Amino acid sequence: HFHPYNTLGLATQSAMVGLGAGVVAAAARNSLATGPRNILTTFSKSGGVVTIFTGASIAYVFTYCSAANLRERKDGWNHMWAGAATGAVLGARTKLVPAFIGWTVLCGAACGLFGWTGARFNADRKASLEQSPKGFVQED
Amino acid sequence: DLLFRTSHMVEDLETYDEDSPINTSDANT
Amino acid sequence: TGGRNRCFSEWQSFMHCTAKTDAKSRAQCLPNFEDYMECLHHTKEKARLREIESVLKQK
Amino acid sequence: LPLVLISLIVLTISGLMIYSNDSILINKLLEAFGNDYNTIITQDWFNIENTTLLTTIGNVLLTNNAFILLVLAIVLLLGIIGPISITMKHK
Amino acid sequence: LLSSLYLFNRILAWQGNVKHFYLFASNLLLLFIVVLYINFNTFSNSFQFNFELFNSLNPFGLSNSDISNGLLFGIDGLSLTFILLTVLLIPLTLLGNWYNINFNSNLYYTLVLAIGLVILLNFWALDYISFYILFEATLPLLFILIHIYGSSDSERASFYVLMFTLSGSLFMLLSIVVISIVLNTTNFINHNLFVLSLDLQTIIWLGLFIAIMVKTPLFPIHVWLPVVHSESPLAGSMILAGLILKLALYAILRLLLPLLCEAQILYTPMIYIISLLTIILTSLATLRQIDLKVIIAYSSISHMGIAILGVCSNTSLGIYGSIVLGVAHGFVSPALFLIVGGILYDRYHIRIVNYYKGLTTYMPQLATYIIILSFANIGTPLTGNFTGEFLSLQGGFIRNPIIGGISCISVLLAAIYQLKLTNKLTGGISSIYMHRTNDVTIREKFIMNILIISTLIIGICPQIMYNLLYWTVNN
Amino acid sequence: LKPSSAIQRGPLNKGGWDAPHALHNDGAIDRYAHWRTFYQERFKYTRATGKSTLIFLVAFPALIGYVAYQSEG
Amino acid sequence: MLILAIISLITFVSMSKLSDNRAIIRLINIYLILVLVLDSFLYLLFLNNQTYTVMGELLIFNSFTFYIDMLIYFIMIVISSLYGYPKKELIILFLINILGALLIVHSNDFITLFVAIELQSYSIYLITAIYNSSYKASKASMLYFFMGGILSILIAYSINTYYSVLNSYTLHSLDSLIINTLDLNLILIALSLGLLFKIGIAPLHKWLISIYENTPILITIYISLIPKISILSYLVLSNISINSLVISILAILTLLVGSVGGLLQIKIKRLLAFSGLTNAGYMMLLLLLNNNEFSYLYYITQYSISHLAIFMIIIFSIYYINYINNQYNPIIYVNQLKGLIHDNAYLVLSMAIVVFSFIGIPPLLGFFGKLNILMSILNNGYYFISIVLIVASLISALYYLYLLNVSIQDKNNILINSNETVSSVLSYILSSLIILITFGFIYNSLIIDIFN
Amino acid sequence: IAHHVDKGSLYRLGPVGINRLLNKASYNVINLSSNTRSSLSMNSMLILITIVSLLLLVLVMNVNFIIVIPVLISILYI
Amino acid sequence: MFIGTIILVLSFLGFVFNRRNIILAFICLETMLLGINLILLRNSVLFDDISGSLFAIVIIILAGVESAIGLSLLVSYYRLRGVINS
Repeated sequence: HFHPYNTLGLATQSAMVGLGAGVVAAAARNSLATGPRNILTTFSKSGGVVTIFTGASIAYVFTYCSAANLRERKDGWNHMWAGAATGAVLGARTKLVPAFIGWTVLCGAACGLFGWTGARFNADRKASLEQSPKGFVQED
Repeated sequence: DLLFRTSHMVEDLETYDEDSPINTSDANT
Repeated sequence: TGGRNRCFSEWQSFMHCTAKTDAKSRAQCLPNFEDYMECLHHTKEKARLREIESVLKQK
Repeated sequence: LPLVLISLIVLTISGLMIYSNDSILINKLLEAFGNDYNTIITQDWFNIENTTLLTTIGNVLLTNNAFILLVLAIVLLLGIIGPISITMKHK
Repeated sequence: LLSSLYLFNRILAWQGNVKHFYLFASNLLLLFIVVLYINFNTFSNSFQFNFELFNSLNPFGLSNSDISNGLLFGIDGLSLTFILLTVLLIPLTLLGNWYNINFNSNLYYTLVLAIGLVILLNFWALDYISFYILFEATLPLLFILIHIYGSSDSERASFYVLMFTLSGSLFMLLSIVVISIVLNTTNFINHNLFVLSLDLQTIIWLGLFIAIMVKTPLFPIHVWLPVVHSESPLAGSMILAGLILKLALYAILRLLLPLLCEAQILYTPMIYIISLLTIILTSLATLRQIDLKVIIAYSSISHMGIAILGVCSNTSLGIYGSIVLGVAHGFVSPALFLIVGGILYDRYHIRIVNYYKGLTTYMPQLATYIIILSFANIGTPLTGNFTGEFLSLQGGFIRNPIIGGISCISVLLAAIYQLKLTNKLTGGISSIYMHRTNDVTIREKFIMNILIISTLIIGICPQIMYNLLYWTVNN
Repeated sequence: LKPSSAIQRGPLNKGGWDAPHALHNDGAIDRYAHWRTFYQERFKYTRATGKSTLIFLVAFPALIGYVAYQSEG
Repeated sequence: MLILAIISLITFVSMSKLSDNRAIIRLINIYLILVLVLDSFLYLLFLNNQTYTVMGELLIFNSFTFYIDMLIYFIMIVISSLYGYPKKELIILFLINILGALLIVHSNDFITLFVAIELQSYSIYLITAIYNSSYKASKASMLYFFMGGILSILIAYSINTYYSVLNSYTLHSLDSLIINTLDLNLILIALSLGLLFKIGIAPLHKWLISIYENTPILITIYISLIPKISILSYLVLSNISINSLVISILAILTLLVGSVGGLLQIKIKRLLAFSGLTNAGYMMLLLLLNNNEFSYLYYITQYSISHLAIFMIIIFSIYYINYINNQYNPIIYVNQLKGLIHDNAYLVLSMAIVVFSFIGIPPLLGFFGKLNILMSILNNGYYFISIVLIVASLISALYYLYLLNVSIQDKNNILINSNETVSSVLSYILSSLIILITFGFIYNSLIIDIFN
Repeated sequence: IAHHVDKGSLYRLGPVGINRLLNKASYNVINLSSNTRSSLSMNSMLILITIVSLLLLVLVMNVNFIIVIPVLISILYI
Repeated sequence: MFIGTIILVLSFLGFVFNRRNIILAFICLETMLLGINLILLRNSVLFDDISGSLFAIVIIILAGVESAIGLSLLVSYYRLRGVINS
């Protein structure tokens, strides 16, 4: 059928992926201004973009594997109920209006509702399920 | 919003992706 | 556009595999193709030599 | 400088590793760095090489692939007409 | 022969001597009324698509004679009632707007006549390709008609059209693409036959459904409609053609039978709740709203919401009540919008209600054309509408009794519109206006009276051009 | 400096007989109407939460009435 | 017969009195007669689209490439008429740019490809700064040069790794090698991203756009269209990666969102530069296909005619502004052309139908470009990318309609007293009439390309 | 209050003309440090970030495809 | 192929981190085209006679025209030859 995931096994590897993304990209964004200084003050500019990356995995895929343990069998409907928690870290991006953080939670959930796997394959002529075989015609 | 221009002088304003400070108000040779 | 190569000798026994359409048999050229590859890079040659020098290392 | 160039040197070292042969792993990343270790190539002897040639064969291929030569004639044409019509400023 | 109307195009070319280009544009639609009326003498029985024309000409450029008919196939069927809804309304717009042309240009009439022919071809379409190529070709003409000639902030008004009714439209493009790549054919008049299995019969239903959700609005977006209605440009087709443009109930009836023979998985848990809480909520939105056109725009949303639960009823009563609302609302509501625009906006230029109240004391017969017409919008014991929403509530109660048991409060909330409206329209002070002018413009009287008699003359329900359950039922 | 050639541009005129505009303005009532016909400013306040949840709940109750009662026997 | 034309009129520009407004009439009529008497190769073109190869390295695909060079000839005839009827001595390198572009649409093998993309790029570097008495063009040309150099060595490094894994060069020798050594896939996506410098995929995004606004309008029509069709026509002629294997889909996702999120723009050139970028991003989605080229071949023409059309319309709209910008570039703000419908509103009608083109209202273009695009997508199964393409179309339609809504509001003070400026009017009328009457012959092409 | 809700539906459309009008300034503020002069350096560091992020995300792809935050954090900018 | 990738990468990230002297960037972009040939030539030597070295003589002949257009375009990074400006 399916297999329940190692929630810690995905979780710590995903958190290291998020931290590596925060190093390689959220510290790469130091070209943007004329406040120069290299290393000690890059993270003064960039404390607010690191853990936006690292917290995103800890929000998302932890919720994803826990949903796979709760509503099992690996359905796409996990994702909509996963990425909403990602919006919570998006809510930590802007603690201005909790109505806007519920707004960005539900919109991030609807965004996560669809992005299951882009560039699907092995669907030579796609989108034609076939019924039980009785010399079928209206599929491919 | 909306912005417009019909008089461009004292050019080279930095804080814009592309501002109204044009390139040929007057040339020189 | 293929000069007198030190690996030309595996075009023909790859191309005569694709003379007939067995690239749509999809596997009949794979011995020929990976022998062409071993002419290109000598990979399993090199692993064989690494194995025998590892055996050399334990004497 | 260091905050992106260190990561970029690492990523481009992994690109040089991605020039390796066929292994779908990180084993090929280490394989090309040890490429000299297990191997020293063996030259051979002259089996029927009649005429002496080093860049003569380059012109033989430039005769077989003549069309790219006649097109890089056009790129040298552009290399001379462009600097005329960008710097002379006719009157 | 062939050039018998290109010679008439030379008559049109020389007819711009008298520089109005308006009276010819009215006489053209007047002849089109008879050219549809003689066409009504043909669709006798046997319930197949009676006339035929290919008009995209796989082996020509304008003809119909082939064996590999890779063309558009524009033709008539039991759709013809909507066509008989249409051609008696198309001059009735222009005659309703004959005076207040607002002389920027004359081409306004050409735009209105253009979309008047285009939605006729919508009703004459057959194929998904053919229905889509006419189902939004209106919209550039709609956009130019809102952008110039509007009253309010046109930059706010016109963009909501090409946001929303293009949005749902190119969502409909997904379903049209998918069913055109499964079938590799689209002749919807000739294909009530598919072995389309479910779970991929389902998502094409979604792709069609949110489209028609946009067109005939529901509570995910219905703000599409009333701001088009708010800045409503130039009385004749300020509303009226964009009121018949939401007769995309022809889409939900012409489509969604022939390859949705299995869609009861999403019939009752989706359409009925999304209809019922429109008829509650959106009809309840007309209490505090102050624009005079928005309060009948929401009434139009309510009437179409009644009609679509009639559509999705799987009973022939529901289908026939839906079609007769499709003609009945298209009679009564263009009359109301011609009231508020043609002879009540132009008298005052203002569309609010708060200093607008007070009539019947200098415009006598205006109120007599107000109150019976607002009753014809109310539900009306006779057929202005009644048997429409009556039979629609019948079918809706048959398919599911509980949501119909709430949906009968439609008549209360229909009363909430006009009977709040009318008594605080005809309350005898009128102390902020200056006793404007004559009420009936003697041609505005004709344009209101034709739609009034056309509503009331549907008392004996004429179902002759509709074998109703021809193709919309299930076992 | 060379610009804006010698095409003689006139002044345009939207034309009508003068409307007597037999009304008044009621500038405060125009202010109320202009406040009504714009809802940029809907700041999702504490009452708005009860409002939007009431709309979603009136959806949900009709749903649970509908989909669990598709057939009455 | 382009090389003979080049070597003829480089000799003709030599020993010329620098009149230099007649030679383009000769080049226009010469390309016209060459198309008119060289369309006779269409009969010998296709029995079953039989390819024909020059010397092993150059390919003539008679259904695809024989249409692509005809489009190149067509838009060149239009550009050459646009310079006729402010100029320097330049049509020699217009024609050799064409020669390079046609080589890359005929290039079977990477040596011809690399020579021709670099010839083409050198042509772009030169055409950017022929109008050398600018400060816009001086900056833009050097920026285009440096980044074209980076992207050029990216091309060549991709193919050098390709040679390093396989001692051949031809993609004819790729021949469904289904063992698919993974570095072959990574080399091929590197070559893809290398050729995709011109589309300005959203990480490679901004740099083209300042160049487009810093060229004169008589130039930015030419190089928002030539390499746009050229490198992609190569990229669809050979389908490098059957699917994306998520690499390219991410590039077009961040493109078709992150270049249509570039909504608020007051500069005209930026606006339709983003238009020509995102509609080029469209046809990248069927670079993600296999055995599908009809949608691409139709979408090029049923985009590029209208792109040419909207540039020609805002060329015609210089006359009506009561202000101009710099000597080289007339009309850069949207709000310059406000009350244009109270001027000659037939061109407002043309501008309307060519912007309703780009949003894709059905009966002229969008139900025949985007419909073929979407059937090519949903043939494969890329279900998510369909709905993000739909979002891209709506948000693109918003800044598209920005042009029509600023086009026809109300004029301050301008109606009518003038002389005429015409005889290129049949060009814009031809493009607009072919835009809004393709629904007539939208089935004849469906049979003709079914037989090719 | 039903009308007050119906304006929350415009709060599903107003922000389509407002949150996009924050997305525009956010997309045009990035890679716009100098943006009139010195525009080479922005683009060169940008295409370095292009090849680094894209090769690193290919590495992220072929180990655990479930990790789909690296695009979602990129949508945090626009 | 260490010998060509290392000079290519150092020319490349020299072209990135080049906040001085436009022409050093320009010649780093030049030296990319000889960092690539040390890859190409040794791949051809490890293989054969003239297959990739034909592309090598092509990229040399074309790298000439690269530097030619780059100089003759860098001359026009300004006004032309010399006038008053600012």
